[PDB]
Amino acid sequence: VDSFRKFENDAAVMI
Amino acid sequence: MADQLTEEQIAEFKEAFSLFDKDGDGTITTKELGTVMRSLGQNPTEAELQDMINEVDADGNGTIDFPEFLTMMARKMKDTDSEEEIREAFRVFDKDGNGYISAAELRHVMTNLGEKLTDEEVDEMIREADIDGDGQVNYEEFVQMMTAK
Amino acid sequence: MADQLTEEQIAEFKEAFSLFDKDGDGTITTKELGTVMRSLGQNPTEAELQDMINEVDADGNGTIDFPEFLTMMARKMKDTDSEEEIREAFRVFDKDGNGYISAAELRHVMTNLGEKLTDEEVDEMIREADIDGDGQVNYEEFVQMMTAK
Amino acid sequence: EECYRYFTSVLFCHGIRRPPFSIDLFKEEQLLALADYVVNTYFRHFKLYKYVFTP
Amino acid sequence: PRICMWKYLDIHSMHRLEKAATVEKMREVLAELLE
Repeated sequence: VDSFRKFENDAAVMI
Repeated sequence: MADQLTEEQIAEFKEAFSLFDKDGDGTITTKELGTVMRSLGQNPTEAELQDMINEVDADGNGTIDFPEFLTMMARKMKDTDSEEEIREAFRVFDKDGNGYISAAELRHVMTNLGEKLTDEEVDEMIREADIDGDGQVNYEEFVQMMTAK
Repeated sequence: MADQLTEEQIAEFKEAFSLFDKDGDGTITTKELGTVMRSLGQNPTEAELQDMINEVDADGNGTIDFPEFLTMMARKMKDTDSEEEIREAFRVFDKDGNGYISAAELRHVMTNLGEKLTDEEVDEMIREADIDGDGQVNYEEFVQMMTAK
Repeated sequence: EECYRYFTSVLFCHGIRRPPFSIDLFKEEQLLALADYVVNTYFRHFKLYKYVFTP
Repeated sequence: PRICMWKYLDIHSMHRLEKAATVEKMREVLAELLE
């Protein structure tokens, strides 16, 4: 879940 | 530290800073400023937007002058978000990576992860990104439309 | 582009060219005539004035001739000089929407935004703006008065 | 038994953490309870939906 | 055997079903959703 939980947060921060 | 900008930046960066800047003296607030950062051909994350005010606005009083605005925009050039990078990041809310995000999974991640949006702002993102329809988030055309600053 | 003017304007501009005919050969200075470009049913900025003074000076000896004189004050009638669209223009800064912006806020909005002003064009703007005469720009009567010439 | 084993294979696609072929959404107790209920009910009534939904 | 998350019912349909507290209303909503 390290890709689609926390990198989701980073992806949102940027997107 | 108003030097890391370029003149091409500084010109429009006044012109848009001037859109809330009073009597030509070079001073606005920080929320109007976060509004100004966004239409300078740039894309500031609110985290960097605030870490920037921390160092320029030394006490965080909320008032920023124009050499101080050149100061903020100076570091915004460092963390400038690029074109393919957000295209890549949209493939993450899409948990299976089928190519586009689903209907309200977008409504759930952007309202609870990152610099959270709202359901109305999620609908706004649907009109902007989800060009496929109601619930199939097209990020390729979304990057195409926002890169057209 | 000299044909977009009205025939009465063309006759009054024959008279006008004879007014400024300091050269006599059939050419009149463009800078002093820039004042003329603002009066008869025209609404140009300073930037539009200078574009109009220099670009359409087709003969280019600094003093424009009568066919190009008529050519000048027709290019301005192309711009979207509409009455309500500036009313929504003021409402972005008249957050009240009543038809009233403060004089300091008006000098703010003009000396900084879009086609930035010179202060000699701002004091007269506040004066002709504060028709009520209370240190407060009544942009509604301001609209009504600059509709007129 | 064919659908039994098919859904059994599908179960480990949701009970074990192994992306992208699976994801840890559930808990072991929920897995056991769902398996118990479905094995108790549906395959006992398999002939029911067989008579209705099969030509 | 694949991940069946948000395959037939998305989160909007799920929220519509959750808003249907009564059995009859949720049956109606499910009939509307399942076509």
